[PDB]
Amino acid sequence: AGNAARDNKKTRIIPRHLQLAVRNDEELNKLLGRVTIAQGGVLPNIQSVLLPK
Amino acid sequence: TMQTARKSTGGKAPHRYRPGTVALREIRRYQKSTELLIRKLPFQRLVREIAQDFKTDLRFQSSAVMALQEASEAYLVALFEDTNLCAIHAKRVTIMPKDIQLARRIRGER
Repeated sequence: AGNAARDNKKTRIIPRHLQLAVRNDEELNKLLGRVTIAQGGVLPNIQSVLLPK
Repeated sequence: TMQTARKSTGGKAPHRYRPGTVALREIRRYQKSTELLIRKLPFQRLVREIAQDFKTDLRFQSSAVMALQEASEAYLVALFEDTNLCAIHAKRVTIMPKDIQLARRIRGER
């Protein structure tokens, strides 16, 4: 979470940082797989077929 | 100019973007933010309607409504992720009710 805070250039950890931290880890995602974090959002992900030409 | 026999041939010389661009840019805009997407007051009135059919004369804490909205939107965003995967699997790009029904069928939600 502190690493995500440094990446977002913010001093205080917000729930976005916790969401990014947990889901970028392969094992923390499986631990909290049935858990939704408030004000967390989702990871930026666009499918390949959906991209323009 | 005095060429009378076999003359010299040479020596003469609103804006509207394409469909799909704003959509992808809107996708990027909402994937970066985490603000709630369904408005608070219509959602709060809808939940009050649903609760009246379960027990009469009920009061809700404002935090209870916000928690209901958080879990509802997260469920719907995750469902549309599975729905989009189903539509792409069918060699399509457009989501359809058959995609949501297929997603909820695989989840076991009957």
